[PDB]
Amino acid sequence: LIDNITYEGDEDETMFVGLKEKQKLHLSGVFRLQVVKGGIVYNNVHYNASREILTFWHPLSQSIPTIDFSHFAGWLRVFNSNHTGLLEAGHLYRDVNYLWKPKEPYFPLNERTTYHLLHESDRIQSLSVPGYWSTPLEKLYLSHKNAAYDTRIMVIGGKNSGKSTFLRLLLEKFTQDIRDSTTSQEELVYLDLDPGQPEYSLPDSISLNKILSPISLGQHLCQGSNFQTLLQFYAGSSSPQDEPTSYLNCADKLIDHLEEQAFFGTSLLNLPGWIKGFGMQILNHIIRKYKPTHLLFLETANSKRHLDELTIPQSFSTSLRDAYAPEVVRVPAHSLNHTLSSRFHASQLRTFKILALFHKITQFDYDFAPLLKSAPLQISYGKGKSGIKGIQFPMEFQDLNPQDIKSALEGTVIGIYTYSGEDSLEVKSLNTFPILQSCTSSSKNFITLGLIHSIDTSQQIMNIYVPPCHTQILDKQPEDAQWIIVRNKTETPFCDFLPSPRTITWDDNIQIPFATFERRKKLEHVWK
Amino acid sequence: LIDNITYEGDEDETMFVGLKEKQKLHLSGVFRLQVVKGGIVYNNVHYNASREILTFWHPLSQSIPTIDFSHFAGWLRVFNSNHTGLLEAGHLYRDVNYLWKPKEPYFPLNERTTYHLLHESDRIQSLSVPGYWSTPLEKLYLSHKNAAYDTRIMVIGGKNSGKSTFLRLLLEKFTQDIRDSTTSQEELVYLDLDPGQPEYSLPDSISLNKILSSPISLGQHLCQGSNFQTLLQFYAGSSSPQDEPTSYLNCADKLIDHLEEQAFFGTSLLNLPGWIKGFGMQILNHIIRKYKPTHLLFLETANSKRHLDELTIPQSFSTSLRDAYAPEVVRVPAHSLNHTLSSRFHASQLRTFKILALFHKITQFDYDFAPLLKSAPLQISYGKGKSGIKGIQFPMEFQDLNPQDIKSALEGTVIGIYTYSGEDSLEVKSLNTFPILQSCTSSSKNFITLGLIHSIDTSQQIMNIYVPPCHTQILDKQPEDAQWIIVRNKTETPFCDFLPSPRTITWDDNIQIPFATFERRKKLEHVWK
Amino acid sequence: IPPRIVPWRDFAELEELKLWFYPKSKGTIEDKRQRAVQRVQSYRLKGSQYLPHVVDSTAQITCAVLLDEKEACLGVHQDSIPIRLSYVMALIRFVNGLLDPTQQSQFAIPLHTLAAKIGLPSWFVDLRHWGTHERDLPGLEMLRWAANEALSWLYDHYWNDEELEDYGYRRNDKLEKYMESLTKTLDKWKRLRNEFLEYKWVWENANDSLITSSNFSGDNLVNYSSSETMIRENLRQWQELWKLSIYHNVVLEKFFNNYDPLLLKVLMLNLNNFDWKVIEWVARNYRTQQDDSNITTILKRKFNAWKELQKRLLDVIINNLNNKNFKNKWQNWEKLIDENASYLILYFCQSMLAKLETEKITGNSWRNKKRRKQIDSTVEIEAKLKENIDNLSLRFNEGEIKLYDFIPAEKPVKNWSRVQNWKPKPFGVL
Amino acid sequence: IPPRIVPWRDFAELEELKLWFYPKSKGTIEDKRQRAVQRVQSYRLKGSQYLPHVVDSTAQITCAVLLDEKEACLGVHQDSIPIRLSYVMALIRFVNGLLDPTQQSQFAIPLHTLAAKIGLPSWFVDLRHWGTHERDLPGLEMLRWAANEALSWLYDHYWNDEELEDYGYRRNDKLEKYMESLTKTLDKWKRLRNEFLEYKWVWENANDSLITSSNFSGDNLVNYSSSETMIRENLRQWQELWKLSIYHNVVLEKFFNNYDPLLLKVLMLNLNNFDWKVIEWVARNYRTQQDDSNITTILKRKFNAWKELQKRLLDVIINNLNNKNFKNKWQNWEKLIDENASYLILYFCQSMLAKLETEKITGNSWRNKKRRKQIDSTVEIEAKLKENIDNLSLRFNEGEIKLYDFIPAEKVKNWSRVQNWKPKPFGVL
Repeated sequence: LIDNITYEGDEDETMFVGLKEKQKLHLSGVFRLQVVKGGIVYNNVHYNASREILTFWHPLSQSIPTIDFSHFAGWLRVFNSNHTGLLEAGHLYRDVNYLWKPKEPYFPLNERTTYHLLHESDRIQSLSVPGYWSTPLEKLYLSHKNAAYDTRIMVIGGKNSGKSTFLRLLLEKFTQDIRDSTTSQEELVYLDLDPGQPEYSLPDSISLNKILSPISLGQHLCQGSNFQTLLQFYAGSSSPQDEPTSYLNCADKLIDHLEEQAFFGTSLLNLPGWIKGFGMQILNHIIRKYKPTHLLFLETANSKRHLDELTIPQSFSTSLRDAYAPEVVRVPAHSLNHTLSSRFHASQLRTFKILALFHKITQFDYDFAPLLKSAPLQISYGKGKSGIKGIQFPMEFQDLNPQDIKSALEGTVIGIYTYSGEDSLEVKSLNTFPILQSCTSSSKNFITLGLIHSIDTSQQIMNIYVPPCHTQILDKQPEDAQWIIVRNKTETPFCDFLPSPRTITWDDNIQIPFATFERRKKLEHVWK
Repeated sequence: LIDNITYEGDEDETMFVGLKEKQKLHLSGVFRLQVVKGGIVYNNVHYNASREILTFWHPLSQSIPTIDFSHFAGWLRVFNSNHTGLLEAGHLYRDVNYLWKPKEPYFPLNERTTYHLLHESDRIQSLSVPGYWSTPLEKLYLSHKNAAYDTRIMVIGGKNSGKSTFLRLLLEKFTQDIRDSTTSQEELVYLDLDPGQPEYSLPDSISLNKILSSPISLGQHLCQGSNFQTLLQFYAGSSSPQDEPTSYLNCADKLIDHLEEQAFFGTSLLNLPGWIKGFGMQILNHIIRKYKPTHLLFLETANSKRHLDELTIPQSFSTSLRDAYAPEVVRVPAHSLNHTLSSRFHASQLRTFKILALFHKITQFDYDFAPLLKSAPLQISYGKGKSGIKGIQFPMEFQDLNPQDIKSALEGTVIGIYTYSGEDSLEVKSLNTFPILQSCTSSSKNFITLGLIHSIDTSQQIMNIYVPPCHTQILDKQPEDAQWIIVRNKTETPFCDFLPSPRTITWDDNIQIPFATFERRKKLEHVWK
Repeated sequence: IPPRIVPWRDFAELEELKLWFYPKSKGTIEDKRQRAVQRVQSYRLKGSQYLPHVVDSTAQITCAVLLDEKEACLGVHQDSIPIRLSYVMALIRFVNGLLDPTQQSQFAIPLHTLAAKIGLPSWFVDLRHWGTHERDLPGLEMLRWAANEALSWLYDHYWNDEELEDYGYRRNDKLEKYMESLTKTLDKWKRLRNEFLEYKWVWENANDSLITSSNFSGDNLVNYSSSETMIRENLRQWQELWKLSIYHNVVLEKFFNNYDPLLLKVLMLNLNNFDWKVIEWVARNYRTQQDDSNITTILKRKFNAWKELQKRLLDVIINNLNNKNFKNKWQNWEKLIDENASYLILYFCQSMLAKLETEKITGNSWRNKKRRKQIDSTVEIEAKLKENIDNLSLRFNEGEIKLYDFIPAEKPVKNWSRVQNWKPKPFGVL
Repeated sequence: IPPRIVPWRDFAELEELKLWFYPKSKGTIEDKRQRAVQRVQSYRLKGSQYLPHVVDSTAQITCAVLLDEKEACLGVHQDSIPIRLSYVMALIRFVNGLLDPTQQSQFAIPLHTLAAKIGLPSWFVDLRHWGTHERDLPGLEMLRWAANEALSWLYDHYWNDEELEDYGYRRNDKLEKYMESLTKTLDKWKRLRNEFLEYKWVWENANDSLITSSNFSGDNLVNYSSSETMIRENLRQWQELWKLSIYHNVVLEKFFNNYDPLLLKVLMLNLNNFDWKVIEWVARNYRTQQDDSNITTILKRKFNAWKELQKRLLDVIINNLNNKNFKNKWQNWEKLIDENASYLILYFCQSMLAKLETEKITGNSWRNKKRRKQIDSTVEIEAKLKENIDNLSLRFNEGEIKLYDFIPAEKVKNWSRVQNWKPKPFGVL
């Protein structure tokens, strides 16, 4: 298709496109559209434009859903992304240099653009919502208005399920419909109970978050800013398996909240997939708990064999007092249809979100300067205590040498916490560190992740980075309130942790600890 | 190709055959020959026809070699071994029924004949002697008379290598010389330290034992031969040394030292457990430097031999003795028998027969195979003193056994009677009337015979048990004063004795059987294996 | 259904074990699994082989879950790494244990498929290399959950489920094919009874005769008994039938059911070790009458009074015993004498002692010069007997002979001593 | 040779560990083995992505060895089922790690062939099943032999053997092309200086011109430039160069070498987050002169003296900054204000206090009504600057300026922002 005109400036390099008839547009990376005329039909959906903008997200790992021309009647656009630097981060991490854009597109590309046309030659997948997937989901937004009660929808699959795609499909549609209905208080809640591929949640964390305009789709890798987080919990790993017993407990605490607000309306969650394994064990208590008015199975010929017992076994008829309902369906697909990564590892990706947060000034602005350059706000742990009340550890490491503790904390991601309901501090003291005692500490508040640059023992101060975005939420709290730090096994980024020439040149004299540059002695290889 | 001379020979089924004929003789079982005239060619060996009876052991499991004729010059022959019992085991033991005689023979079976004749039609395979082996085994012969020093010969093989037959071939070859050399008093002592398929030693045990020059007994007797006398012995308690490495090396180390103390000069022989791949190179590598072997040997060839190479060379040393000042290296084809080794006789099935042959063995050549439960056990009393029994020894695991259930474990468990050489002190920890050697150790102890417990009486403190009959009166011989130790180790009391076949023994129908259940096993209780 | 060995004495014992392993209702003080594993630890001792895999694993696991339960000072070194280490090992075993035996095969169902067949949740089989292969060991909670879950499964499938699925003829056939040839030979004997007497010479001296004339006789000497050979063959079938020391006690049970005074003479002479088997069986039969009023032995059926027994059978054996044969086997006798003690034995020994003296008065043969070495044996035997005789005469008076007729017929401890009177027990209760 | 993260801090942490694992002393004070596993049970807190296998199972084994050797009515002797289990578990994890990593060595190898290369005892491969695929776990003694040999073997094989066998141009490459463009752009500006000086209205009212005539104006008119376009094109390259915040300090260094106060004025008007990016870099370079007495800063080199610095740059910046704009970004200045402290920031807050006390003077325009939500934020701000002037004026005095001038010229309150930071790599406090 011969290209529609493009006009530079004033800012954002906004580009306007005319496509003959109704045609599939291709976009990679950020952009915001305000379509004056015609009907937009991405994934066979309707989005009228009347001076109303909608931000788009187009990551590479997923398939990018092209944009259809729908009536009526057609034939600023191609608005650049609001965020200053999120694209910029590629330099700090350079396995992510092509998340937003391909290496050699058929375009002289530009720094200025936050979007990129991908015309066929590039070979990126564009695959549209499979009609097989359509009737199972088409049947759901019909249940939304006539349910006469808030409807709980549960989607479950193993990784490679394409489960993320399904809930995204539901969210944008449930999202469009809520706007149309007047007056609707039914703001659907997205309940992310999977650490492993977190959506809308801190990495290796669990977040219950409200999904309120303005319009954003489809995949943002957690930088979307279309959600508000009412409450969240720190799982501390990229698997429920490291702590399944705790996690259901952490999740169990979260769902009850919905009745704590006693909410009513649409809600959605994606369970940790657990298609074959302990997951058969994992799923059968929250199907028991979430009162799911709609389960969803996608395994098909995946195979779909592993999940046989659970659907009937955990059904216990209808758990909810009012809903009293059951549902059993299967849709079989693997998506994207092309290889699931599209040359993008989830564990390689999982590191981006960690890095991407620690440089988020605000939702629309990102700075990719290594965190080392930036000053890190200082927390002084108290015996007494002021600030930090205790440091909390996973169960296994409850016996530890006092001396090594300073070494262990430094340069490792930790999650900040607040005491909330009053309790005895109940912490043993080691080497001037108020270690948490007996673990426990059942009632607590999770505010943000924290990374520690340094600890000064004599001072009792603790040099800790937080993503300046939430600053000043930490500052906007009573100083008195006790703080607990939980050092779960969340991975610190290498590219950030010890930086580079070009990245930084440091000083010649200084010696960097925790780093050795001798080639490894044979047999020193890590078991992975 | 026609049978000959099946003379009735009254009682004893005595039989005759002719030296002259050009076809090799075959036979299966326990027989004994004196040739009238003409030389014999067994395993490429020569024995003259001049009126000395030679027994021939032909168990089925081993390959059976023909009997060869040679000059000069011919043309009581073949007559039954004097064993009432040995042949009769099958009725007691189903598995070993065909050990001496093939199940369908195409010869007319005779109940009263110890020895059967086999001719091609029958399955059994005669390896005889490999040509490849001979040059090493032959050349060993040239070094017995010649050396002028005691010659210590070691052979190491993986089980199924064929070490046990290479040794007897050496053993058979050497014995022939000892009879004919004047004056050669250097009777070889076999040094059988393999409890895996032990030959010449008590089940799950270890032995250095002298070999008698006459009268001849060949070739494999399943340890039932009258040709060896036990000088000293030790009980590992396990199928393999690995279960108790610490003792065996120690258990062996004490064995060789005995050789020095009696100050033997002359031939000695040993087969180690082969241990080809595994911990074995280190374990062997300990007593190679101790045994001071003149001629270490290997048989694996395409064993494959890969595992059994490097450790020994490090293990190998310049000398084990001042006069010796030498070492020798050799490798050999390792395959005998050519046909599949089990031959319907897995070693694991044969071993439990050896345990059986002892307990039911009345005398040197007389065996009674009635189920033990008819025979009445002799009784000695474990006691507070105790005088008969002061402590029972348990391996290091099993230390925490609660007292009450100690009695149940003992009954029906094979145990090894030990005598304490004079001891500084008794080391008894006792629970519920059984004195138990709490810290193990107790290096002093001696091995007389195994015993199998019939029952134990907590109140009287008496301990009924069976002992192999042949061993009495040796238990009788030991002074009353001498302390007695019951050692519990993992040896397998045979099933067949434990519950006799119903036909074999008649029990009142009512009487409860303590250790067995006849209910079908609910799924799924099975012995992992 | 041929019986299987199992370490526990009784089913009741097993019932005892199950309750220990899962305390009912409460576990607070009755946990009774510290003891439970103590026992199973013994069963392992009797044999590793005998114990079932499920039982072994139910103790191994409950071992490890008990290991973590230590909460007291002084504080232990333990890093919670061995315990993390222990929990897994039972599982790799316990789970490996169900699939492999009975038996893992060249043709076998893939592991996931097998887990389904038993009733194993296929979330186990993920377990089997789950610990070994992964770099780092799983956290305590994951293991804790699995044991407290698996243990319930063991209780769920084996402990609390009865599903049963998972000699007589061929071994009775050889015995059948013995008794018939026996009863064929005895029914060959009676027809010969007359012949044996006429030919006293053939049976009596068979051991005795060194040389045979026919061999000695020259070929073609000069121009010139199928009731003898017919005797010897019938006798051969008696020796051959006697090589089998297993059915010895059934050759007799048939002999005493057809007692011939003449036969005994024949048997003792031409059947090695026949002299001491009979008397041994006469005692076991005799005592048995004493112990139980009820079972009137073949002996009491053959003999209804002590006197009848003494003249007909008991006396007769003594007369025909070779002095040398009895000597040359004394060890068998002492055991025979040692093993079983009863008045009958006393009368035997005294009668045996007596005849030993009357063969000394008769002693003044031409061969007396030879005698001195062998004199040192006869005295010893006389010497042992006095010890045995004097022994019994303190336990058994002639008051017992009355306890054999009065039964109505049915129409210290010394070391390593033989146990004198024995009734076979299957390794239980003596 | 790219760096490796390692949980110990230095080779003097891992030399020390070697002694602990194999002390050669049986008992009491000399032995330091409980502790030795208690620190590899620490690295595991950071670990175990970084931690090598060869130091894990030498702390896994040795942990189980201290388990069975308990001699006070405790541990292995009273009951010994677990102890047997531990010995085997840490051993399978031992062989498997070297034994099964596979990825380190090419796939599909038979284990022994895999076994041959590393120097593994051959039996160890035989070792792996040990207790997994055999009915009874091996003898509590046989477990003992392997563990002691294994520590010995690992120590001989790994700890003391010296074998070491078992680039980043692009980062240099990316910067150089970029430098060529900052230098390419800067020179273009010098040429455009006359045009920039002349066409002043263009880059001053960037904020004002929301509406442009050109967009409104009619097309193909019957009735009916170089200078404006060039500046607009050049002021884009700056914008594009300023989007990459990583090279923010690179540009500032480059600009200062070529420093011109017109470019200052220019950039302070058309690049977002520039007004505070300079003073930070200035508060940086001003700071490092005081502390480090041997290093000549670009800023010091540019300005020898205080007043020269004060008039030329500090004084120039204050006038330029847009007061309405300044408020929006103020928490920036706050943290920066808190973030870096020096007499330079003393004079700054006093100055930028005065500039907000001359705007209220001329501030007396007609529109009182529409600003009643705009005074409080100015009240709070001025209050914030007064506190920070007094908190700084108790530490900093006129003497320092002499301190700056005399340099030779070469021709803990809860959640807080640390005031002065020198990039330190997760060490040195």
